[PDB]
Amino acid sequence: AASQAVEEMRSRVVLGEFGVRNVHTTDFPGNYSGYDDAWDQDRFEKNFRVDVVHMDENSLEFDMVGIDAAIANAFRRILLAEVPTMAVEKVLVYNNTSIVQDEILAHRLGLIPIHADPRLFEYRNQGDEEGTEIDTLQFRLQVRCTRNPHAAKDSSDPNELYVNHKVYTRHMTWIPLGNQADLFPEGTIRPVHDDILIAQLRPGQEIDLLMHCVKGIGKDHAKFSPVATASYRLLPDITLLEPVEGEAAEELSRCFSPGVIEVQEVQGKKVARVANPRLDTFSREIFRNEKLKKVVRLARVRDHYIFSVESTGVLPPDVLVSEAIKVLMGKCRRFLDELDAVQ
Amino acid sequence: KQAMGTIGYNQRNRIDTLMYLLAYPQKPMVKTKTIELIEFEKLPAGQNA
Amino acid sequence: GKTPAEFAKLNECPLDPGGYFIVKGVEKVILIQEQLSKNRIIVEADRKGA
Amino acid sequence: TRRPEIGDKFSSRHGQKGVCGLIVPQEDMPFCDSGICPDIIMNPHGFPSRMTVGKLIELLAGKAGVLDGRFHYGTAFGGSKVKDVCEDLVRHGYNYLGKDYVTSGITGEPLEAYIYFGPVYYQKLKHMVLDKMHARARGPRAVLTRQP
Amino acid sequence: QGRFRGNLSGKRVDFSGRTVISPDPNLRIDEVAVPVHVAKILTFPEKVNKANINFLRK
Amino acid sequence: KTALEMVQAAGTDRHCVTFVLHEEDHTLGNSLRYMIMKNPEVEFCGYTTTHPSESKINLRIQTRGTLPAVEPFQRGLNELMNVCQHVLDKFEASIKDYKDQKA
Amino acid sequence: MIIPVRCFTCGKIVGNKWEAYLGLLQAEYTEGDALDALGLKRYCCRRMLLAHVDLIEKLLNYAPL
Amino acid sequence: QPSLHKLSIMAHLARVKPHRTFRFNECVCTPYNADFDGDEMNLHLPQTEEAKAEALVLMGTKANLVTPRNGEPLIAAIQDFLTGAYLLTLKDTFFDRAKACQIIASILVGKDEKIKVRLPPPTILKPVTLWTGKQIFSVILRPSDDNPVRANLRTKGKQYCGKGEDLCANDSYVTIQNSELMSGSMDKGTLGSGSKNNIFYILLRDWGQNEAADAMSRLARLAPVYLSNRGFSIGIGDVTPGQGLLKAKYELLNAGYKKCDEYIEALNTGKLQQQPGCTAEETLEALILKELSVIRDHAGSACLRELDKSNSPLTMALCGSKGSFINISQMIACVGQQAISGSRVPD
Amino acid sequence: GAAAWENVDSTAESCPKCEHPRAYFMQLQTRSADEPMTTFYKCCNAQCGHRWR
Amino acid sequence: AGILFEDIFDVKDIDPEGKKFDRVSRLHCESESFKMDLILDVNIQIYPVDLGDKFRLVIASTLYEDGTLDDGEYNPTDDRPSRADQFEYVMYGKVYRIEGDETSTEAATRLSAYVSYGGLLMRLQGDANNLHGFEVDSRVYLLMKKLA
Amino acid sequence: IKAVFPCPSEPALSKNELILTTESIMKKSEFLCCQDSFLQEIKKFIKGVSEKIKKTRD
RNA sequence: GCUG
Ligand SMILES: [Zn+2]
Ligand SMILES: [Zn+2]
Repeated sequence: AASQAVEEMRSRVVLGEFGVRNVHTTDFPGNYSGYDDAWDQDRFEKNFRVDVVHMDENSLEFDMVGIDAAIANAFRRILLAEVPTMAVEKVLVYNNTSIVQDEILAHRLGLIPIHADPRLFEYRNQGDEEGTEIDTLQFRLQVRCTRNPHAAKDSSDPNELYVNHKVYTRHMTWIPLGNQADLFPEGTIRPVHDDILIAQLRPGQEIDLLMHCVKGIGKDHAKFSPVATASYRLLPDITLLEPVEGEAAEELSRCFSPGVIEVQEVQGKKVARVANPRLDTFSREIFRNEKLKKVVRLARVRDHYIFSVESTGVLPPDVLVSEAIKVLMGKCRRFLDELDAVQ
Repeated sequence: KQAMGTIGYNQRNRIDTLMYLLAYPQKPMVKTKTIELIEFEKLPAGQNA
Repeated sequence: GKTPAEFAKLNECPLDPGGYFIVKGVEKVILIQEQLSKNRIIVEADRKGA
Repeated sequence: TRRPEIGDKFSSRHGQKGVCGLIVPQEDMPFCDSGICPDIIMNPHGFPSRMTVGKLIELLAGKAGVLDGRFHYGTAFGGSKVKDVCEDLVRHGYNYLGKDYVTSGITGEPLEAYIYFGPVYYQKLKHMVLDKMHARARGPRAVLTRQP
Repeated sequence: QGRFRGNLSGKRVDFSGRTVISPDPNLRIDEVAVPVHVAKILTFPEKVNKANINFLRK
Repeated sequence: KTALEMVQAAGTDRHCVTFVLHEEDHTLGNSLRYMIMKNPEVEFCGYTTTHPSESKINLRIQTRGTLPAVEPFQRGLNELMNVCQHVLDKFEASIKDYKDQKA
Repeated sequence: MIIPVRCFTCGKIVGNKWEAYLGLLQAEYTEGDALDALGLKRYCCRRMLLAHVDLIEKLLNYAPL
Repeated sequence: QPSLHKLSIMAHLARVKPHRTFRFNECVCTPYNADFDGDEMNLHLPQTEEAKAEALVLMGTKANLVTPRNGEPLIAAIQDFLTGAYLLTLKDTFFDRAKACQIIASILVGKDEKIKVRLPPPTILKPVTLWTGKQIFSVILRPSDDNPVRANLRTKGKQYCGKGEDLCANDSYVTIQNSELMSGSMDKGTLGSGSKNNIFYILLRDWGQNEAADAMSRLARLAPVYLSNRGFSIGIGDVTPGQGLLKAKYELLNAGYKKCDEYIEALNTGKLQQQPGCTAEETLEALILKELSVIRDHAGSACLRELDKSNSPLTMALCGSKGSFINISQMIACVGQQAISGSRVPD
Repeated sequence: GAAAWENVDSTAESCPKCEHPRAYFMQLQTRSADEPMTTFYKCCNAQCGHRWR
Repeated sequence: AGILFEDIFDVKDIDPEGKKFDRVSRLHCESESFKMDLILDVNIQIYPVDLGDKFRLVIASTLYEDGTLDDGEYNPTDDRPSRADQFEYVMYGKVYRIEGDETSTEAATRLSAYVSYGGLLMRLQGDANNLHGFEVDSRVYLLMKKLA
Repeated sequence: IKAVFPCPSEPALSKNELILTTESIMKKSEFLCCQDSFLQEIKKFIKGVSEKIKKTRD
């Protein structure tokens, strides 16, 4: 009925052949005739649930149910831009004789990630270049390329012919400042990857440099961003409007992603059921087939968001999500303090 | 003719009035046969966006 | 007739086309000039339509 | 060493030249389901008047190419056909015409229209605003006519 | 380039500038954004009087 | 000096007020707009960025009746803080539970 | 000239993968399968290894040494 | 740099901003013939109080909204301000209270920061509370209750059928009564620079130059925000020929080719009625050209009939922001006879 | 003659002036400063006789 | 009361010139009690209308039956007994053109009233005695309930 | 003018009344200052409107 | 010579 039509309008975003309908969030007070949309903290608490679908080092997948898009988008935006990390800001260069330009070499070093925990360090004040034990980490890279004394005659391969031909992030060595050495045990502060190729050298060429690492947010530069990518997708809810049986099931299974549709022979006759809608990639190839277009509805549940966070290895991914929630809470607190100061 | 790129392999031993280079050039993801004849994909001028 | 390993001793690029001069350190190309064929009977109209 | 700023000319191998007009953060870009957000947003209004259908095919052939480790050919009077690359995209789970379900980075709500997404070769042109900004208050003058 | 056209009918002028143009829809139609590097050079002679003395001091 | 409140008119009518929030972007404004638009009293709430260059958001709250508009804005900030506190606790409990099952 | 340390759009570290990718290609591995083994699932990351031209080796032949 | 008329040099109020380029609102691109493709423009700072006044009063943009030539407006809406306005004012658009406010709140910047915003009463009440997008557009023309503007306009849109008289099926008849848009979508002919019947021109004369300028500024803020958040894109699907055209073209081409051969046969061996004033060869060219051009016209109509609404190329042609039905038909159906100096290709 | 005038393709289209079906169209492109297309139309059902771009 | 007009209408056509829009359909209707023809746009997503349906259409000057024309602003949140509790669909719009029948040269009584509901148009055409109380620049509530 | 100033409290003039009222206003000096040809065009337009009022009222 |  009309009540059914409104329920879809407020609960499902429907993907269509030419456009996506019901895109806007409409659950605000007075927008509907029979529904109360005023904020209820008790209702939000009861409905909200976070489920960890998968967690592996450097990747976290979790589902937030009952949260709104605006709050969810903030978490993704905070993770990408407002969670702090440590990265090289100033490179002091002595004796750089490599082909790579010093400005290019400085940029490459800034991009390399550091395993130091940002919460321990503090933001450097404007200027104040010298820095302190609390606000900075110092790394020294010194590599000189030399011919291998014992080498084969052909020496076609550079690796056999030269020693230290390639500068790798393993070469960078932490220089402790003040009490940092005691606070951080050996190996806690190191470049995360260990294999990134900073530069390539030939015999007689040397790179000597000192790098200062400072706390920063992603908004200032992308080098400070802690996540390779943070994104959210609403949960797919494919529904077959009419029962589909026979060879049609095989084509319907082909139209969708590999595991979403499973065809079962209930009476020795193939019948199609939706088993794992989460796997659907929404290629919308069903619309290409004229007969099946009317037998299926492609929709996304609006309030169920599957969040995927892949870290750069600087800190655990679960900690990153927790920090992002804290940063948003902090922004609200700062404005409340300003309101108290005004009044 | 005006795109920044790579003049050649001697470009670092070359002193010119004005030279432009792109730092991280990439070869075209879609290419002609003419690109393979003139060897443009050896010293390319552009990046895939 | 050099090989690419011997262009490296001369600081030259194997892909560099040549076809140009170096005169007082600037690279100068003689462009191809298009011309009319001499010794051919043109038959054409004058300004006055003759 | 120069980094791209407002007023730097970029071009795109089909005569669709265009100066940079705005630089926006990654947090404000629209993003796909996979997390991809574009390096460049190009205005659709260029294509109808100019009929650069080859840019629309280059985006599609390239996308089908990066997803399976191929270089698709674009040779004149030949090249890889649309019918072949459409079947490569659906095999890798993308839509056959490259349009994707895109979420707004500002509001978090999804966009109504599907947005065309792909890799397009872009070449940076020598014309940079830093080498072209000029101002004179008063200054040196010619000797014959005492004018600037 | 003769005096009549080059030096009289059309002539080079000072307090002038040139740059690449780019869009900005958040400006009003009567406004133009001028970069700080041009604004620090292009000066206007403000005559000191009772209405602007305390402004020009700053 | 992060928050400057500009009243709509010289009369300083409290019901319509624009809050200019410094060092802010869509992340706080869009989240706050949703929380303060779930208040029945707020007739109109919207945020506008004056220019991409300046990091300031102007948030305009127009109330239905005599409410000063500071009260709806303050309530919205309080609600956002409570929503964040609940999500953090629920997320941490779920993460700990998952690790325990893995062990 | 040298492999970019981070993917331009996504921001994944792709500097570590260049040496492995060259080795996988030296073996029978296909270009698509080699990228799959490295773990470059998204198209943005795959193009960086697939479209990269390594000129550092060629340029170094002309370097002083 | 190249000045063909007086509007190529105008006076603007400076505002200082950090980035190196000169920047202005794209509504003023049409007087300068500027296109933002690495274009450069000159700036002059008048060094005298008398030179400020002559620049401000005589050469100000608000004093120069209309060209001296035919008296038509040149500072008006352009692409993405015509397309966004067209898609907003279509009959299919309905907004709830949350999205109505978030589109309207974009205008609350600058001198409009002090006004009370005047959200209008909703159209649909009982099943749902919806605002039709025409109401949101009307907030451009009167954004607050104290604003005196009462605009009136009544004109034919671009795709008017000619018989509807405000009841047309295309929704292409415009009525703006007391600054409220009662019917019709906004096309180039109503918001653009082409000609009169343009709401901006009507405001100019009726409510003065300042009121007209304010509206143009307000639309520029509102239009990008709707389009940016609705999304407009063009893809190979949009320009892909559908099955109907693919059959029709084969039939039309075969028929046309056969007819041309017959005409060719007559000239070669027989009587081709020589058209008045022309040689037989000339006549053959004319008959052949018409058949070919007729085939092209037939192949174009078919494509438009099957192109679905929402095809982006079609929208830009209808609202007139960029392109035309020739361009659509030329890249989908059939490129025309290629003509050099008004004739078929010379030997 | 009128038939010597209307032995060109177009009929039953729409002009922006008088909307009449009996028409006489033209298309040009030979100015590549004009990146948009160029058209000119004649419309003579009611003998109104417009000729615009 | 504050009722201007009230009659039962039968739907006679749904789309005369095809489905030009998704949400909106152009209902052509005819009334039993009086000889009134009705053109009406309705949102057929929220409220679906079929080709045989019969509905009751009231046009009212005020939504509160006590005849208080106090409408400074309309508050959706406020809940009091009103006329809309008896009706399924409600629209708010303005009467903007009253126009005479052109189709007879003498002794005519048919009038057309045009109402615009934010762009959703209504033409109500009938004898002048039934359209009494319409005036230009007046604001009216349409109310509508389907009958079994 | 009809839409900006609708006057619900005033009577609707007949064809004769509209012509008479226009003539009384036209006799004022400010109208005389304007060119007579322009005044004639206004009178012709008013006469056309008056004819339409009669046709309807008949 | 090229950009405008
Ligand atoms: Zn990537
Ligand atoms: Zn005409």
